[PDB]
Amino acid sequence: SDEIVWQVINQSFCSHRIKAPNGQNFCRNEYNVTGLCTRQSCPLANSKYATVKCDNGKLYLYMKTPERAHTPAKLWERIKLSKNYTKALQQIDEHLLHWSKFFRHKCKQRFTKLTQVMITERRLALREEERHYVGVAPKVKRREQNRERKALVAAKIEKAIEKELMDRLKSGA
Amino acid sequence: LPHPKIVKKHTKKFKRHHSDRYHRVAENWRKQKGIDSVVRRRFRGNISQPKIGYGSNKKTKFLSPSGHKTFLVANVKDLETLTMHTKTYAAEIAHNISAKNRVVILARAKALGIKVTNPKGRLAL
Amino acid sequence: NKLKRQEIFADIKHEKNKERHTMRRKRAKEERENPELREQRLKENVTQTIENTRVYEDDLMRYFNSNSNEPPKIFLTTNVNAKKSAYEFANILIEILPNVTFVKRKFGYKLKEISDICIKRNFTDIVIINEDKKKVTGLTFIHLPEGPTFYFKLSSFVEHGRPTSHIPELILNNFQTRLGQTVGRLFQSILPQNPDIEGRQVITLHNQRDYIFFRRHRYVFKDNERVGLQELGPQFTLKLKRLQRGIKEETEWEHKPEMDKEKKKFY
Amino acid sequence: NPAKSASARGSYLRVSFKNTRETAQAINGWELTKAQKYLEQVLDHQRAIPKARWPAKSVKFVQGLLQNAAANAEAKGLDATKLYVSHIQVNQAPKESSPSHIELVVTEKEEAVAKAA
Amino acid sequence: AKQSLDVSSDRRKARKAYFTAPSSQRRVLLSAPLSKELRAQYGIKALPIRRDDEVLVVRGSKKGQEGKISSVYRLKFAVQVDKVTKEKVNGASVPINLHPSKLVITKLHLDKDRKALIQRKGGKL
Amino acid sequence: MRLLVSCVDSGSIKEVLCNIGTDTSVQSALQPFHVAPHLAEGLKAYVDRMWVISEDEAILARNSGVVELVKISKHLKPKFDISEFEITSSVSDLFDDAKLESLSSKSVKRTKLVDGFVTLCPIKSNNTFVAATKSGLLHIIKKGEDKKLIKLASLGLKAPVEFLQLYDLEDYIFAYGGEENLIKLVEIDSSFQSLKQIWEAKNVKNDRLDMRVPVWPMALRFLEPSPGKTEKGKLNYQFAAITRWSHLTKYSTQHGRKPFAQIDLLPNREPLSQMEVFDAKGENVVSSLGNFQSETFNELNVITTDYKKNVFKFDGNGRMLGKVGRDDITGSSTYIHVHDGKYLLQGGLDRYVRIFDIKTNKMLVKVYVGSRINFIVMLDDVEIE
RNA sequence: AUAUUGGCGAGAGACCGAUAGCGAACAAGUACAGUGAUGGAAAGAUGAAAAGAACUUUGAAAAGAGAGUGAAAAAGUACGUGAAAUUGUUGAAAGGGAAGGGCAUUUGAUCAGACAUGGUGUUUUGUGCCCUCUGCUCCUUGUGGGUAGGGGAAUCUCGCAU
RNA sequence: CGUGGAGGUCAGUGACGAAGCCUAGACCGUAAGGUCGGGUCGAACGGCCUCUAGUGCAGAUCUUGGUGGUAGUAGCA
Repeated sequence: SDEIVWQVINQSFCSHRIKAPNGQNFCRNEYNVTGLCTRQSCPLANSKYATVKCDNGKLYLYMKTPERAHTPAKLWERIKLSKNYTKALQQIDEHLLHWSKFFRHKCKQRFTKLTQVMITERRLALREEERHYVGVAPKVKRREQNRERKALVAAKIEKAIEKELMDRLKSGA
Repeated sequence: LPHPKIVKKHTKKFKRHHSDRYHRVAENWRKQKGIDSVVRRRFRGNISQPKIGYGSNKKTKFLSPSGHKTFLVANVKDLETLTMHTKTYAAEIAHNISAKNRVVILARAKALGIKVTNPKGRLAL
Repeated sequence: NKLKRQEIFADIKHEKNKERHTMRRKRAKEERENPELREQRLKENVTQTIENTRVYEDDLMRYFNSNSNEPPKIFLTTNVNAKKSAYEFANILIEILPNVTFVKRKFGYKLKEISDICIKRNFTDIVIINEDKKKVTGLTFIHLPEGPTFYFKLSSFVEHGRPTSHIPELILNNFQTRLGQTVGRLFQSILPQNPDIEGRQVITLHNQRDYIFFRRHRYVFKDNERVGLQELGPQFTLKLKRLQRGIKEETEWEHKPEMDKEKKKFY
Repeated sequence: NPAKSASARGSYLRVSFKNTRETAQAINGWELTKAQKYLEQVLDHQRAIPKARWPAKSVKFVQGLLQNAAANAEAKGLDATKLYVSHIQVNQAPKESSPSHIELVVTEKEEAVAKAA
Repeated sequence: AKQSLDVSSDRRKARKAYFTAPSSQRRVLLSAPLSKELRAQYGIKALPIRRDDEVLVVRGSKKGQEGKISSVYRLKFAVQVDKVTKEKVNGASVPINLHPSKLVITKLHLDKDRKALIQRKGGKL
Repeated sequence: MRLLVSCVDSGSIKEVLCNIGTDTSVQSALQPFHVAPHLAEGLKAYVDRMWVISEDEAILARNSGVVELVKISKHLKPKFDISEFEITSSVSDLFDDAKLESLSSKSVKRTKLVDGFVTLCPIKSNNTFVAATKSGLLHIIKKGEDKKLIKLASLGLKAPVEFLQLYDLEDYIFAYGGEENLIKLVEIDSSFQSLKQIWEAKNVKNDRLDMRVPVWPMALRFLEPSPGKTEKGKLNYQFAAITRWSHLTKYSTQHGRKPFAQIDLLPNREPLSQMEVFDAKGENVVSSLGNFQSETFNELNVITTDYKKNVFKFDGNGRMLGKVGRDDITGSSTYIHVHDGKYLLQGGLDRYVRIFDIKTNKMLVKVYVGSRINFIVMLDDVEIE
């Protein structure tokens, strides 16, 4: 059934859990609403399951019906969610008619955060940044240490200046 | 996040008895088992022992000074589990992750609004 | 078999030093009688250093680089959200460079928007210092019209001189390479072309590898063919990178670690 | 400054360690010409190493190293008159025997300065 | 996958067998592939290597350089290609020990038994 | 072989005379027979574009505004024959700096914003040439019967231009574009007075972020028109282009105004330039103007250059076909050209002439010039004894 | 059919990994000790390749100094990583017949301390997955999905850019 | 809570530096300990659900190896 699916993954392995040091459990099954995993908040244990995701900029809301327990190929039925926030939350509501109030406000909540992930464009229009992360590979860290120490030794700067002051002020006497 | 004022109870490390005198005795905590030990009978002046009373408040446990819970991350997949808990949890880029992969992780965590506890690790300019 | 190996080669090393130098004591004794025999040894037997074994216009002067016609104004800026050590570093460049203005850089004005200001205000060069952590790491000289731009890396700064207000004399070393003399060209341009002789201050720019060292000194002349000099100013090591050719759009050299593999070349 | 320095080193030397420590620190921070003259005086019982003693063998090793470091300095092309030992260090060696490593680093004493109004 | 009971998949047995192999077995273990031109002519992938045949080096620091094999050092599992030489500090020349898997034969040295070896393996000289 | 290397730091033409296997970097290797500086006119008047007409005649175009017809003549100086260069005619003052300085109020990044020639090619055995500038000017400079250059007509285009490519596949028409300027097809009349914009490109649909895709095409090459049933109204012109935003974009006008396939060649939107056309086997597959002679995009193979140090090779579907001279090229690449279909001409800001073989990806010639190259043309490849 | 710590020859392991495992991974039943029967250890790792440091110079020798090979000698036949005890040097601090510890704090030294930059509500425009015209394609129930050719902002914030 | 190995899993980490070692460095856990920064290094390693054991040291006039104070002392006939 599904209670038997839950208990077998609650303990006895949900092989995509992250045990945080906080003791918290995170299902990384790409189709869950809360990143955390709990009973009927993870998409395997529950049979009726809604979620908002993004594949491109297009934010779809996927939906899982218990009708399709036989066929995993077409489990998640998906609908595009316009682009304006107000009509999208209204778009959400109609799909969630006669469900748990869990998925009602939580898909509303997924959509909220994933729309304010499109603050990426804000970072990437006003980018123009003169920095960029450079790796410091420990081979280079010694090619540019032990060769400078070998430079100074062979340099003999004092003798170089002592030459090119005498050689200057003899010719510029 | 609006968090409560995090009380620590005991900031000092619970070192072992005679960990400082002898060198072979480690600073890692071990109880004194002997009946004639002053530390075991909790005499005045002697070192304080770890007991359950020093336990941290449940609401403010595991929280760093920033008010976030710590969370290890290996790659971009494990990072994107905290898409819903940016205010609560913080990405701790694991020690063994290369400099090549960190620039990728930091790009995504900056976009998702996830506070990384250890940026500038292996990364010069 | 380490226990065998250890004794065999320790004795062989012991045997070799005896033989090496008994040959040399006989060499010494034959050299006392005949000076000429020593001379021939020095011809054949060579020290063979790395320098010995190295693996091998006028319109430009004005158009890309600043000459002795104006006082060159240098727009000293810093990378965004920098701390004490960067401004501490700016105070060392506030003395050495001719007519520096320090600009506190407040987020935005990407790069071309800066160029618009320093056309209007009429600057010659831009210099920007950056910090990854609490240490200074990179230094970027750009020329404001056209844009020949040089990037640099600092791995040394250590701090008893205390100099005067007199303007220091330039000196450069080892720029045989054409890419070397285009960097020599930058430091001829960017530093003052005033030298007031009295005040006795010398700024060097020695480059025996691909590493360039700049130092300041005080020279005292005694008439017995010798000059003395005391350490003054900042200790320094630089590394050339990029040569971005446009303001920042193009490249000419851009250091990779694909060099260091040659152990020679030196650009 | 490594440019203003020369250094000799002796390793696995069959000397008494405890005697070498005393004659090393007796000569530490001294000008090279005064230093070499001092050890000649210790050999002839004119001066003693700091209670005081005349340890012939230990001093013999040290003035051998100082003679070597003098030639090391003239190999690089340093001034002989302004030369002084800055860092002289002596520590034990693998063993019974009681051998010792010695290393000494000689340095220029740079003054040479003027000013103008 | 191993099907036979005669052959062993043990690491310890296999490494010993290789390092304590005789000169005759090491002849077969030091086999070089042929270039695409010779593979088209002779209709054969790889052969054991000898002296008076030419070779082109594919992998290593001496990449793309070619020459003629001087001596098959079977003890050190190596070939020594003439004109692929590292110059010592005293002005002398020391040959680099290349491995025949990294090499590629460009011009074979056909003898009578060599012709018979090609004809055995399904060749057409 | 013999080369015309356009120098900018001196503002001249250096003439390379050498053999195959010439290397100036190695002292024990082969040397070039003769280097020859000609027409030193300073940094202010460097040669932008050229065209080799015949054995004893070649046109030039300088950045001061001057288009010059120059006579080549050979004489003796083992057994090699050096060239002499004499300016016969000159048509000057063909730039308009006022347009470009007014438009780019921070377009991207250029402080001086110099106007240069984007093309120099023949219209058709004609004695009739065209020259286009970055400020949208097009000058139809015809060589007269008395061997003197005369300007027939000056024409106007929407700025800013970066490339202009004529269409010489009969089966007059050209195309042009630049920064925030789409690819527009313009028909010229035989009188050379009338220009008519017959077609304009459309930018593709938005990316993930719903941002507008940047438009900055850098070079175009034409293909022979699409086969099958030609639709009425819709024109038949197959062509591809390269942008500054890594987009290898391919347009079939029969299909539509939008390009049917935009392909990111490199990640992170790396700037690219100079779309050349070659063939994998080292063959000539193009006309005199480099336009690909086929009715399909899948046969096309392209060479393009970035601004870091690299020279790339790509097919018709954006698959990476290997770099050209990864080791030797240390600086940028200002100019590339596929000569004969079996040689590559290369020389950039590292100030070296490089001649690469197309088939084996092998460097043949390396010549130090001492000046930044912006243009190279091969006169002949006949060996010298 | 059964036994088998020997021999001959294999195939294996939820075994041990150099103070373990046989005593012995190596000049091991060797070196060595005992009149003798017997007793019986220690000891693995340079590198990818010796490329094992040429040559100048300090010393009768012992070792150094310049210089070089190598990715690295910060890998040198005392050779991978190189812990602690312990030893020297340098720097800082403390010391009138005890130090180290716990609670608290001052002073001195010192390290942390955002490539954080918006958010909201209006207004120019300019684009698109927007309006509109014409379509094409995957499948399951309406509350579907993907994907072309044109036009059009004088309506429309629907989104994103200024 | 930790250690050696086993099954499973994380399409885990890893020459853009695994393991180890230090560190007047930082965080978490009452604690067993865990995590991270810096330095050194050079090739494998870890979390999670389970299995298994030659699994956790301050002592045994402990075993082995190394190193001190004693001491430049007694001493060298």
